[PDB]
Amino acid sequence: EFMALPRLTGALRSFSNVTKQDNYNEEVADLKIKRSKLHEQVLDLGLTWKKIIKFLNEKLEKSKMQSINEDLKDILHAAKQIVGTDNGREAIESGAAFLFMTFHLKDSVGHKETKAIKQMFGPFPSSSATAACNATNRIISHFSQDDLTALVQMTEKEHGDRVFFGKNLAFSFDMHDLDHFDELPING
Amino acid sequence: PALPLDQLQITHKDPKTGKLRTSPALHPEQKADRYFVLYKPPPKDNIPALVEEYLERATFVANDLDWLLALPHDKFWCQVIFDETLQKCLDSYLRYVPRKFDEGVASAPEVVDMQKRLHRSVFLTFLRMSTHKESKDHFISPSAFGEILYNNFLFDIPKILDLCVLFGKGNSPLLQKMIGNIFTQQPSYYSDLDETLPTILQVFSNILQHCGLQEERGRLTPSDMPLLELKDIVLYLCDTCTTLWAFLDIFPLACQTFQKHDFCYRLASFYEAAIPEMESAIKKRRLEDSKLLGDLWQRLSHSRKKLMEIFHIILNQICLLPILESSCDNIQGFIEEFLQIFSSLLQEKRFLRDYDALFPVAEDISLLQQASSVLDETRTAYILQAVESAWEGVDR
Repeated sequence: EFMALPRLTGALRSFSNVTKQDNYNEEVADLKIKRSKLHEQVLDLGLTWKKIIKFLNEKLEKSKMQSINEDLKDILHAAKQIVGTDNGREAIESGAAFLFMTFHLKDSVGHKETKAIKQMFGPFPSSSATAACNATNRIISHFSQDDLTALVQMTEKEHGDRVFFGKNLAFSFDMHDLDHFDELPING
Repeated sequence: PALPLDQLQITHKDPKTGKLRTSPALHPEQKADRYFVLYKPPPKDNIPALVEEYLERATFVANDLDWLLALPHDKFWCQVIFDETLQKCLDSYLRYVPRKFDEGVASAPEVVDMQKRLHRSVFLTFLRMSTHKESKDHFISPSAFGEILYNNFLFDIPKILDLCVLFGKGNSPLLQKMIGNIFTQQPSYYSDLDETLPTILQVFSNILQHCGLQEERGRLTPSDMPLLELKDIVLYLCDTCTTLWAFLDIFPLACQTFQKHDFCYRLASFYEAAIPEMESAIKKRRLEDSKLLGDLWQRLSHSRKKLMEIFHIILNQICLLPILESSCDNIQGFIEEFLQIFSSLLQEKRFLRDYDALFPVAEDISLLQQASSVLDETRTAYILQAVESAWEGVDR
């Protein structure tokens, strides 16, 4: 238990903050209220729904767009089931974009993707995850591999174009370690 | 012109229907309603069920922090000042995040990648809050800024120590700037440090009192005590010395505050009391646990090295560095402080021997002798003859 490990700043906090150590006598009250409000906390992911259908229409012929629109409707229906209709149209469209991006490089439903959808929208029917994954793989089956790399580059670029404070700053993950000394020699 | 944030006004609607009143920029309900959960460190071995609990909590924290860094200057500062969950989340991370020198397992790359994300994001958040001039338009009045800092508990003394030991090896020059800036803009942290020093020293005596070394009725010496109680003692000591040393490596201006509490002597005598007994006990009981006792030996030697480095940092900052600079030739008090410090630990022969081995005393005495126009051997001879005899007691 690492919450147990004896630390100087732990002792320092305990001495003047008796108050606060069992102030955090909070567990799933703590995380639950987070789940309560996480519904609108995700604005968007890498690529929004409008960006996705722009890409699809820009890269594929009308021939295959005909079928891809039914696939996208399957994804929209799956998002409707997962997101729910009371948050509204744009919410289920961003959920559909999240679904598409979840499965655009994966051909099956895995522990990672179920857990990701649950993290984003709470518990959900996995049948809809299957439906959305099937529709997404149907769509990607029309991509050429140049098209697929274009999509990957587009996701990577927009994630890279995000700006946050201290983004371009130099940063080191080197942390203070034990200095190397030498083993207690052999006794006797 | 550019108006600093603390005094800038933004128009907002009041409770009354269709009525606009100008009001300060920073305000409780201009803060966002994003909840912040506390941070818990990963399990000690890669138990799948525990790993995913940690992963859930950690992704909440990391997503919130990514968004917080995305926020603008006005709304980010509103959030940090008025959302108590945020500050408590950051305190949680600083208090509980595993340090590298801790006993560490390799774990799945998911936990490693996530931990790296959290590390970088937390450092950048603390940079943002340490800076009072994000840029030309977005800045805060120095006097108002330090008030904000101290007083929404944004910076503790423990949080500063944590910050240094966590980010000081790699990102030193930046963290120097941060810590120096918060101490400059709000000097009451010095006092905070002051009030914290009695507790810090108390730590050391507790260690002594726990090994029966020195109202705790006779506890067992390290040779007798149960193994993992000894493990905890030296783990606590190692964490304590590393944290103190890292703090003084980032912010050496603190040293005088330390020496006001007779720190050089306290750690010298603690060294004398604690180090020999624990050394002998670890050596004797090495075969009770081959691997554990060697790790404890590594940690003990690391702690001794860090203690002596602390000693020398303080000595230099309050005597040697002032002499080298600013040589208007009024350095007697500095010289006298040096001499007093060593006169008070002449008898600590084991500490003297090791300390001289690492930072030779003769080399620092010659600094005083060079700087003073009028320094006779009388004033330092005994100190050297202490050092000599300290070595002569042992066969090297």
